[PDB]
Amino acid sequence: ICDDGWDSYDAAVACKQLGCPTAVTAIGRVNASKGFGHIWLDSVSCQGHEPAIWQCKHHEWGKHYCNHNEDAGVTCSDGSDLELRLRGGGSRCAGTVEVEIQRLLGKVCDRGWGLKEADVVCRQLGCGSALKTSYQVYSKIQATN
Amino acid sequence: ADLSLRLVDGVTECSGRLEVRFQGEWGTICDDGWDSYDAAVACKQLGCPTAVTAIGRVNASKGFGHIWLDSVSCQGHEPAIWQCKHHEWGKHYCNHNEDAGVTCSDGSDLELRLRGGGSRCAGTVEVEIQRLLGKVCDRGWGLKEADVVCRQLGCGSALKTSYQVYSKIQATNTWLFLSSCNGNETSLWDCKNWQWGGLTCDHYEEAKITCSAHREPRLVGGDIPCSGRVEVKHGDTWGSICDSDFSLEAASVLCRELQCGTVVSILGGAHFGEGNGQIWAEEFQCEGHESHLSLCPVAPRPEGTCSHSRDVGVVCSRYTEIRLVNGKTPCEGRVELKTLGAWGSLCNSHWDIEDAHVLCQQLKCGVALSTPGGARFGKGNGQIWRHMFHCTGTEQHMGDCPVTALGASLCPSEQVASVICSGNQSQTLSSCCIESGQLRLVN
Amino acid sequence: VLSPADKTNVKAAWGKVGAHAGEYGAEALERMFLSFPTTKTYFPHFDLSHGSAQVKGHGKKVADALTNAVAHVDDMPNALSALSDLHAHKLRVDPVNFKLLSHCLLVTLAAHLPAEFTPAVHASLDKFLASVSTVLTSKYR
Amino acid sequence: VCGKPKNPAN
Amino acid sequence: ILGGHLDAKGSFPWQAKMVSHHNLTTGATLINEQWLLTTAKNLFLNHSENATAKDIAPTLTLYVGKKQLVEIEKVVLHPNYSQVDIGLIKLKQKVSVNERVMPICLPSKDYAEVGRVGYVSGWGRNANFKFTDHLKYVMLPVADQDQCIRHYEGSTVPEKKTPKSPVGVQPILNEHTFCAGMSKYQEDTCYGDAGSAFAVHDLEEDTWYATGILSFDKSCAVAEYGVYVKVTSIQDWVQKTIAE
Amino acid sequence: VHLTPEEKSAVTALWGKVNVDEVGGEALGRLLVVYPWTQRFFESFGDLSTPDAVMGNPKVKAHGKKVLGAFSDGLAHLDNLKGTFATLSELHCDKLHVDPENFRLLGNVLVCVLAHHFGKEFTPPVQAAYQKVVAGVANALAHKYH
Ligand code: HEM
Ligand code: HEM
Ligand SMILES: *[C@@H]1O[C@H](CO)[C@@H](O)[C@H](O)[C@H]1NC(C)=O
Ligand SMILES: *[C@@H]1O[C@H](CO)[C@@H](O)[C@H](O)[C@H]1NC(C)=O
Ligand SMILES: *[C@@H]1O[C@H](CO)[C@@H](O)[C@H](O)[C@H]1NC(C)=O
Ligand SMILES: *[C@@H]1O[C@H](CO)[C@@H](O)[C@H](O)[C@H]1NC(C)=O
Ligand SMILES: *[C@@H]1O[C@H](CO)[C@@H](O)[C@H](O)[C@H]1NC(C)=O
Ligand SMILES: [Ca+2]
Ligand SMILES: [Ca+2]
Repeated sequence: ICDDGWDSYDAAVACKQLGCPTAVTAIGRVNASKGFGHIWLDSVSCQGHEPAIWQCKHHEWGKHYCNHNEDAGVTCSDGSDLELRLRGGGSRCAGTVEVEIQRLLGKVCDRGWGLKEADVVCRQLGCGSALKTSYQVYSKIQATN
Repeated sequence: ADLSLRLVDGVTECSGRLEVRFQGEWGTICDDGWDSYDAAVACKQLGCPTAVTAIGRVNASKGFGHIWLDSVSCQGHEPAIWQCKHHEWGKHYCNHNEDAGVTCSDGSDLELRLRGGGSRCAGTVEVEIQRLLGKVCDRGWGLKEADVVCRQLGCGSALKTSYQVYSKIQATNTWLFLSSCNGNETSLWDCKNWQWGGLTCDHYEEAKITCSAHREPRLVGGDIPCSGRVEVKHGDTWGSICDSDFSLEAASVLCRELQCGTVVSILGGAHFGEGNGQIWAEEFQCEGHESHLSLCPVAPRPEGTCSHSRDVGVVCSRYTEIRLVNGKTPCEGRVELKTLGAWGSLCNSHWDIEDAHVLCQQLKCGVALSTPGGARFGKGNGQIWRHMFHCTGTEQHMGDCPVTALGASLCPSEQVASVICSGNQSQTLSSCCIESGQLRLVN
Repeated sequence: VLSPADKTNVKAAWGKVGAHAGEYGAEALERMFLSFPTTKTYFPHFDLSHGSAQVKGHGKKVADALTNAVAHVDDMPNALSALSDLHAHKLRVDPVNFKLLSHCLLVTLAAHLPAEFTPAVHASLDKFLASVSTVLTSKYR
Repeated sequence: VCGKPKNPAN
Repeated sequence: ILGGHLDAKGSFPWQAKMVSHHNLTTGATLINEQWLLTTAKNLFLNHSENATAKDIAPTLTLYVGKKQLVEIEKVVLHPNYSQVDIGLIKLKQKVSVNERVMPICLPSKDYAEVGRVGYVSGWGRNANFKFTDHLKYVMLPVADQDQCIRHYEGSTVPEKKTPKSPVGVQPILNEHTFCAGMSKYQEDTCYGDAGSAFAVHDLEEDTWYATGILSFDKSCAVAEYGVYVKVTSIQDWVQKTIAE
Repeated sequence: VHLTPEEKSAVTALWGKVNVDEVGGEALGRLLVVYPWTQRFFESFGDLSTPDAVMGNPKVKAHGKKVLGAFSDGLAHLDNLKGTFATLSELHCDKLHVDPENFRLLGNVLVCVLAHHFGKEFTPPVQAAYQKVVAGVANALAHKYH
């Protein structure tokens, strides 16, 4: 399936059909190879109450412009396996944002990263407010994909 | 329909503005899309040589009345101009400033020269075509056209299209326009679609070339090519320079132009021996950043007779005499250096792969492949030179590397430097391997 | 198609421009070279810099042409015939460019004259510059 | 044949 | 076409897009299994009146359906080309008929009277004067022939004829032509739309006839009536030609 | 497309002051007025014939609002343009079959309405940047046509 329009309602309905918890649903590909062959569904747009993915609106089957780098994927979790921490800023309240999801470590990209996202991160970790997003050099831990 | 072709206001009966008689009345042809095949058909019909065919109106006035043909497009085999493709007869948007003309030539009556740049190889490009003088317009004038001009005149390459002030010869009403040449042409006349006259040149006149052969320095009579008496070719004549007329800035320019590095010394008093023939009575008032002496202002010598006993000499910074001996190829062998006039083997005590790389590059042998230890190519029968070279491997010549020979330890007779180069000039050092750390001492 | 209403509107709006018609004509040109660099390939030898005198005068020319057209607007193509042939054949200007300059002229005139641009006028102004840019283009082949 | 586009305009 | 009605289904399978040597996109319609009509004008772009068919035929590129490239053998011009503006292109082979590609029938009856409405497709320019990226189409009524005559020139009676044409050039107006009005929303047909057929759908017998081919595509915004050359008037001529 | 930092900075700083309850609806109803054939798509609203009806009708500005928002979302993240309008593109192209050129016309009338409100302070470089923006938008929105 192509990632075009793929949202949290689609992921939640698919996992629900699989019977897993749907409290938190992320998109994207962890350790997953590139697919091959057909992309069957594109621009899936569900309302979230639907019982199966193939009753939402979609383009004609097998007609797409996507390539297999845009294949949609999901991870559905109950929230117990999501950790957030800052590493490498000399304290627990400054540094690179490291996340651990399904035991996979990763980092937040700065594209779209503003003071609003940072203050939310600081508050969730109980570090008060984000003042400023800067350099503080360090021996940082590397790397992720 | 009654068709006839004639030329009017030509230099000859087979050059001029093209006129067609139609149904008893005469009219002209527009130049729109008009190319060399149309001109070639016209030239063939007049029975003139078609080896070189120019477009444009030479000394030809503007026509009057009808313009009968427009957008003529021939394949060149056609027997007459009016059987080619054209728009409807008498239907046009052209004015009589866009009237087509031809010059049919065997090539013998076209001369091109540069005037007013102090030599035959620099100045404004003046052309004489069918005894009409004109100038090249700078619109569309690039290094490709200038290099074609310099090559056709045997003036070498175009170095720069510049100002060099002068008493220039004035004036013309005739301009040459080049739309573009590729630059691989043998003659400016071989550049395509050049226009001679007939279009209203703007206020940016007088393009002027300086070719590489305008002033050529050399050093003569020194022990190394970058040391000797200075002789300069101006025009086709070599002349000496007086020791009074050649500054340190000019010597800096000379060592840079000759690709000899930095000026090491200026020596007056015919230090390299007296010259012969002409002494230039001109001082080069260089600022010292100019790429060539051709760009330096020149001042006339104040009243004074110089003699060749006062010829200026320059020494620049390089040792050039290195060779490979006893290789199976010219790109492998024992390294021999000439010092004190004698060839001798270099010691391998400090002979690394960077030094061998610099020699291999200098010798056009590509990259160094190995520095075999031991007298693999023999020890040689001469003295062993104990010079310790310190190349980085990026130098173009061994003389640019720092050299220390004072106090160097005794080299055993079997510990001679040797090299194996790649033998292929197409192999250059690529950036990676160079270890990720360099150390230097500054000041 | 320029109804009486449109024509009246265009006249009334283009009058209030008056002697400023020239400098806008030039400001518009500046935008195209900055906005759509491909139009520069029609003006090789022109100085294209900011407020260039050459730009300013060419703009005064295009301005005056336009004022002429609107002065007697009910037969424009006879008046503009020589420019028809000038741009169509000699200069061979690709018809998208007139619609470019048309739009630059509407944004620029909009910016400088806020009070008169009620929609009806934006309409008949776009129609007017359409009709002209056509008549210049209409001898293409 | 006349008059039978697979999908007409209407 | 500057305005709307995007062609979603491909309801006009006989429309071919032919591009001349200098990248000028132009309409042609597929009139039978081996042949397509077009205009003499369209044929003559980037060529002199001197040029003959052998010269013109290799220059053109032609496209059917989506990108489908059909090759082209010979070319034939209407003997009255300067008056009746019509060419014929013969395709090197047959085209596979299917839902998107199929020729149109030449009409027996004549629907030239005012009150009828028709459908004109086109590949021509739009309101940005860009060649359209996708084929479009528009419906147009047919217009009173006299109103159109008095519109483009001044006369009726031929001695009072003067070039009243809103654009620079004068259209061909004779007894072999008819005029189509302006749209309901003032849409019209512009550069590139020549050679497309004015196709009237006959509801009782449910068939789409090409009554005319668009000659004058210059009118665009500025000129209230497009004008077509009736195909019925070249009826007996095209049949004679098909035999060769 | 790629954009140098001071265009995006002048764009966002300008976009802050843009009144979001009016401008979008004025651009839309102006497109409707100048090129009346688009009324064909919106005529469920009511009388679109005169400009006063158009200007008054609450559904014209009601729609314009949603369109202006959608454009704000476009201008927010300009590097991933395809995905943001992918659904709107399905709505307009596959079900409605709007011809994509009237998108740019609307983007232009938008910049026009922008210039109308912002006078001399809306300068040729900032305009040229918004032109780049409404282009990239028009393209991403038109990408599924090929
Ligand atoms: C509303 C449409 C246009 C009008 C009213 C207009 C008006 C004019 C005028 C008055 C002149 C000077 C005529 C003369 O000096 O004899 C001119 C020349 C010229 N036009 Fe335009 N023009 C239009 C469209 C365009 C466009 C869109 C372009 C290209 C983007 C263009 C390119 C030129 C050029 C290159 C010249 C010659 C300039 C020179 O060499 O002095 N024209 N036009
Ligand atoms: C190019 C920029 C455009 C944007 C950002 C845009 C955005 C939108 C938005 C946000 C909606 C409402 C969707 C919803 O209710 O969830 C919409 C609906 C619609 N769009 Fe656009 N649009 C654009 C261009 C156009 C144009 C120019 C037209 C037609 C001339 C058009 C045709 C329509 C129609 C007819 C609807 C109503 C659909 C319905 O309610 O049934 N779109 N558009
Ligand atoms: C992700 O990496 C590999 C490759 O798929 C997989 O075997 C591994 O289990 C995954 N990571 C973790 C932390 O389990
Ligand atoms: C050029 O033509 C004029 C007459 O038009 C003539 O007097 C003159 O000699 C010609 N020039 C040359 C160099 O022959
Ligand atoms: C089109 O016509 C022009 C005008 O005669 C001609 O010069 C040109 O070769 C033709 N072809 C193209 C591709 O422009
Ligand atoms: C225009 O024609 C030329 C010459 O055949 C060709 O190189 C070019 O790709 C064409 N351009 C387009 C947009 O089709
Ligand atoms: C072309 O028109 C002339 C003049 O009326 C006529 O004699 C001739 O028959 C016409 N051509 C055809 C094929 O009818
Ligand atoms: Ca979705
Ligand atoms: Ca020619």
